[PDB]
Amino acid sequence: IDYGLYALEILAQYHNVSVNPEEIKHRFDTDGTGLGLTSWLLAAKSLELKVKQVKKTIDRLNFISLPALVWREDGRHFILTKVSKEANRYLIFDLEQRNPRVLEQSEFEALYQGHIILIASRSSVTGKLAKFDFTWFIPAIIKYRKIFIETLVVSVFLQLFALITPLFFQVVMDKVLVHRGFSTLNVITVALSVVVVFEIILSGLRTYIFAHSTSRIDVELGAKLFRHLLALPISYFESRRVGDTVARVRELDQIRNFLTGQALTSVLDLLFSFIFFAVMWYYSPKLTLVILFSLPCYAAWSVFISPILRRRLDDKFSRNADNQSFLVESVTAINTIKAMAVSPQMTNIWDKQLAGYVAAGFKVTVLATIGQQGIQLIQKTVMIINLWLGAHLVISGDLSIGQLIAFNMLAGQIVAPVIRLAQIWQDFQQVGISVTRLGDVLNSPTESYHGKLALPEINGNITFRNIRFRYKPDSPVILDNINLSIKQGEVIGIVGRSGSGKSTLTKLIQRFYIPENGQVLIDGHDLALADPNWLRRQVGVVLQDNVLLNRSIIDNISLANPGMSVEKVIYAAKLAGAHDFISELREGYNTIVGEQGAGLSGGQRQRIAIARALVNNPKILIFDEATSALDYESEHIIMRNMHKICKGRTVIIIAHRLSTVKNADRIIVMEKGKIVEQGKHKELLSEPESLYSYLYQLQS
Amino acid sequence: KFDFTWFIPAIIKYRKIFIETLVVSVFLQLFALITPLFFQVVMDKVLVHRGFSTLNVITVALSVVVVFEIILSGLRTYIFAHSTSRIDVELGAKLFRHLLALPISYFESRRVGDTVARVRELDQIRNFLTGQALTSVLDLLFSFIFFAVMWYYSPKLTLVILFSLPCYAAWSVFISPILRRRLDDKFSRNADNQSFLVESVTAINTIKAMAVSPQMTNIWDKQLAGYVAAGFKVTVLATIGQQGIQLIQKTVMIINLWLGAHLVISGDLSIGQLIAFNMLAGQIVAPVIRLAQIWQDFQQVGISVTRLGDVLNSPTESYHGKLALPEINGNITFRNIRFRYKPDSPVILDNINLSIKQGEVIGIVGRSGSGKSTLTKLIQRFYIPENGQVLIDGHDLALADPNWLRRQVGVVLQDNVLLNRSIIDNISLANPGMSVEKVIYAAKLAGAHDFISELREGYNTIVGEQGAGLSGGQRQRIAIARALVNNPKILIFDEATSALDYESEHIIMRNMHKICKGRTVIIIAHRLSTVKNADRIIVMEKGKIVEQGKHKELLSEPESLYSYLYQLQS
Amino acid sequence: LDTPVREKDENEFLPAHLELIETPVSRRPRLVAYFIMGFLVIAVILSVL
Amino acid sequence: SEFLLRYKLVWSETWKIRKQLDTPVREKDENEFLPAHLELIETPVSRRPRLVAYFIMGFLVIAVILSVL
Repeated sequence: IDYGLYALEILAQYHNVSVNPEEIKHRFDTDGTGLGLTSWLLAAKSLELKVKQVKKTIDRLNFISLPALVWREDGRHFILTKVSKEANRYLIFDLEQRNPRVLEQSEFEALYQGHIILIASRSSVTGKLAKFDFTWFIPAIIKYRKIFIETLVVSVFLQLFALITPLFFQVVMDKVLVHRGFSTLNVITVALSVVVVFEIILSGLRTYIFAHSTSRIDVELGAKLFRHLLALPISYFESRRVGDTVARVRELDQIRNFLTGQALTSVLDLLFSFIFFAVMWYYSPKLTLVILFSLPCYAAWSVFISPILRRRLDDKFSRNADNQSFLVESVTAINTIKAMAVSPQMTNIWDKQLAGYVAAGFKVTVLATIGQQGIQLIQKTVMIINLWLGAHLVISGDLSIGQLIAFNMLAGQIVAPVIRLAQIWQDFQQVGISVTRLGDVLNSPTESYHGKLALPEINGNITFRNIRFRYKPDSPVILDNINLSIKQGEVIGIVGRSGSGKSTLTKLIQRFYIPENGQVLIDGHDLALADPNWLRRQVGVVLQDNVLLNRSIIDNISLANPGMSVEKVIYAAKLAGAHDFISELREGYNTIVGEQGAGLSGGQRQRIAIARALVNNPKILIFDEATSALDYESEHIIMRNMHKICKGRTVIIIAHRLSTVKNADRIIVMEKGKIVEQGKHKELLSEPESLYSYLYQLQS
Repeated sequence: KFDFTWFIPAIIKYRKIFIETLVVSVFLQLFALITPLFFQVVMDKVLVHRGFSTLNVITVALSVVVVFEIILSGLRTYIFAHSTSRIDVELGAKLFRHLLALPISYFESRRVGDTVARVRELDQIRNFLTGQALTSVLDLLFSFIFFAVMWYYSPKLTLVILFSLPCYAAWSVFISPILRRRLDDKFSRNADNQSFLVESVTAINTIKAMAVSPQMTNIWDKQLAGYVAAGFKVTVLATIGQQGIQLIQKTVMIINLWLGAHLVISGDLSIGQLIAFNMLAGQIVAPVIRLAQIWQDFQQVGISVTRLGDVLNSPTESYHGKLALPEINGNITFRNIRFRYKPDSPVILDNINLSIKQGEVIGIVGRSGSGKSTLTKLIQRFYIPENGQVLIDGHDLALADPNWLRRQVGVVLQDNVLLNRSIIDNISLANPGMSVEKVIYAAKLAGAHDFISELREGYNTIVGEQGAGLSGGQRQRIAIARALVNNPKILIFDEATSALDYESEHIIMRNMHKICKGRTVIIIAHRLSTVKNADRIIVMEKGKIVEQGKHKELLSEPESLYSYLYQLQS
Repeated sequence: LDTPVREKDENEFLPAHLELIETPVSRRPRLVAYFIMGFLVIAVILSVL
Repeated sequence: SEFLLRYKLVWSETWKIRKQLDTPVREKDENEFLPAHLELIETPVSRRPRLVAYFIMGFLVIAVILSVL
């Protein structure tokens, strides 16, 4: 018995929030075998609570706000409440005995190890979703603000050392060579040595710390991106290609590559270069005005060049996404490519796409080179002007040779970050586009559910109320006015011709299809408002394709709960009539099936999927033409076991052959999206003019 | 073997432009050398003696020298990138042509993400080639002119720089292999992450139909954490290398300052000469600094080349070019074929002997595990028999062109995979420039026109995925139309009617005489009602022929297993 | 220096831990102060000598 | 070392077979209308930048030779 879940339930009851233990276990107990401390804290944070584990002495135990949870290494936690003074007694809540009990000082000291969890109710009252832009990083900067202040301090100090080191050259030129010097030269040498070594150490530390923090920020962004991607509707994926979304996701790797680089440090160095300007103006304002006028030239050149580079990199990303889509589709469907002789066509398409991609990349490279050359031209022109003016100043007066050398080195240190940034212009614009692509993925609405309440478990009461459905916004109506009501524990057979609309009921019970008019109800709850995971985790559906994952047999069968026992897996495999073939294999239940079940036949993975659906305890079980892809002497075992599979469940069987639903409580016949007949088997076969009788005679 | 000798013929083929780039590089080095001489002249003969006209001459010469140097550097970069783009295009074309020719066992034993990442290593190589990494190497290599000028100025400081260079070499040698190992680990993690992402996006229907978001999210979290940790390790090593380079640069700068001060104090060296020497020493080191911040690019292009070699060094099931063997007449025969899935797996077929004549509609039946499903994958040279020979029109299939054979033969399977294109783009996959009337006729033959009629977009309807957006029967009819729209001499139906209802199957069976006209058709199905109208029905049991003949010829005798199967089916 | 990525290094970037940890601190919290004070004391002892 | 010997052996082997790797010379319009990849592979560098670079290099050479004498 998991006691952390019970403790969370009790503490949520205390703080006036409703918690469903099954939903919390589904979300935060992915691998079974209990919750664990980290997942327990995450689950508590999910319920809009404020929790944190603290080290609290028994003496300090009197000043905390109870109730609080005492987390032990072994799963024997207990909730502490009402620490009583004047009697040194503790009114714990025993999670095993499920009732409060009164303890004294001694046994509490024996039972308390030094760690307690403090629980507070902090429910945020705010409903809104913000558009994903560059502003998403502002809360990240706020959260990681200690590190960034540290790096700002380090940058200021680095600028201080970089200001110091010109001055020693100036002093050498103006005193060591002018008069003489050997005593001062050694002092300057040792001071320069210590300055350069400490500058190197500080730069290394700054890079290390900044890279660490930006890596953590990127990890957070990636986690959020994957959560949102998995929370998206199926209509999002049905209208796209795999390669498009894959490329959108690898833009995250692009962002991570940018963040852990020299771009932001170079920007910091550029913004902290006004320290040098004070000394530059102190030397000669006539020379410093040149730099002050040169900076707007750099800004104007960058502003002029940037949008063209952005457009070119947009085209480059379009070609890259097309290449990724084509490559993924070609490798995924390599069996079809090889079975036919469509290799020349695929190579022609690849050659066209590759040529386009290389042309776009070359255009981007050309513009980057042009921008770099322009910035170099501006820098060199400024250097020439300063050389001429400094020559006049030194010949005339008010300037020395050492002062001129120091000013030249200071101007070089001013301009070096600009050159370093210009070398990575492509990265800047590529990140500007990566953020937009990640927004394109992240600005799509997820599967919406207004109800934040935790609905209870499902009884098999399904109700269709005036259901009207279309595949597309203007396609022909599939279901006109479907009205239906299915009670708990009832086996329902649904038959009809192909195109009658009986194939859309399975994806309507699940929230994959959105009815144009009407509402589908489970236990009287509208599915347009319920949390999709709650509905999906309690409904078992066996389709006609049934694709698997590239894992072993037992990992695919027990995918929904890896922590369950093997014996139940064997029982489920026996029910589906698949244990035998799995055993005939050399590795048995450890055989890897390959991509999409490549190592198994169609019927084999059909039976594997039947077992996978049966391994849990589905409140509602749907068979959407499951046994049609199977053969004889395998469907017979399926029926003999289905005699007891339907026990305690609401089972819906949608089949083409009328012999499959012969043993159902009701048989619902559909024709062109309307229910024409319903009843038992013989009650429907009594009328020879009915559609059911016609189909039965036709197939027989 | 494709490791690095592949680029040598590409370099030599474009030698006449690479030599020009080398000459432009040496001229850029001369242009760079010009300017410190002008500073030395200004410092020694303008600030000291007199005059402003010589200063004006120096300034006006320097302006045009700088402009010409900038233009020449831009032109050299453009020409080098233009020359390397052709090399990377050639590499990409060759890589994909090799990839499509690989055997199916290569793809069956790996994941999609592995191959996808190994091909994005091509993009990594392209970014390395079309960049400013080899130009910096050229600048570093062509710096001996600076060394000659510096040795003319002063031998001691030139010796100091000459001894500083091996420090850079040794530091690079010491700090390179560990960075390469860390980037190997990072690439392995990246390949795993890409494979997981592709697998999860491809099967999103099952991820969302079930409720395993938390499992997928946990796996993604762990993989992302590992990948970012590896990236951080690589970044730390790169930063250590850059700081190590900076330490040597500044140490030799300080030593040069001290020695130059002592030199100028003792005569035999002017101040302008020292300034010019310092600028030349900085210009020598600048390529090293600019190359030390793209260290990961060098190691990553090495690793990308290694992975491209991993893809390109595997043997190909490419071609058998001998006399261009003519077309196929539908004559298939088997001679003592036995087949094993793996060398350590139970045998399926033992002594299957068969012979099918042209224009003969033959049906093959049996139970699960009978081994009838492997004949279609044996006719195409996908499965290689343990011993024996499969003969089509008298010619062995083990020595023929695989593409020719698989083009002459059309196969419809129990489940078929389309592409994410329109219906007409899937039907006419083998010939996209083909007339639409042929596509419509083929679709009408398979009965696929009727269900397309209720589609708003028509034949332009995009199949959402491999088969998403269409039902099983619709996909089967589309696959039948795709097989029939060509002119295949041999048609194989490998349970190609399981997903169809009674009406669609009846419509297809009414057109069977138009489908089988002039072709050798082999029908394989579990149900016995599909091969009823066949010219010959064959029963298989555990990889052996137990019965053959017409349906009645077999249905008349209850002693046969065919009668038992028909009784069970009814 | 060339040790592979271990679980200790991997747990530092686990998104669950980053979600739980509020107001994070740098891995090297006091090194900058130590180095800056070292620089200051070395400078002050060099100035008097 | 040893690897450099192998690289030099390969370079010499493929440099003796030189004059066969070169593609035929073609006009610009004929280069333009080729398969998509082949017209990147076989299109040489434009003539204008080559003349600009040659003019700059010759200007430098002329300036040096006139200034020295």
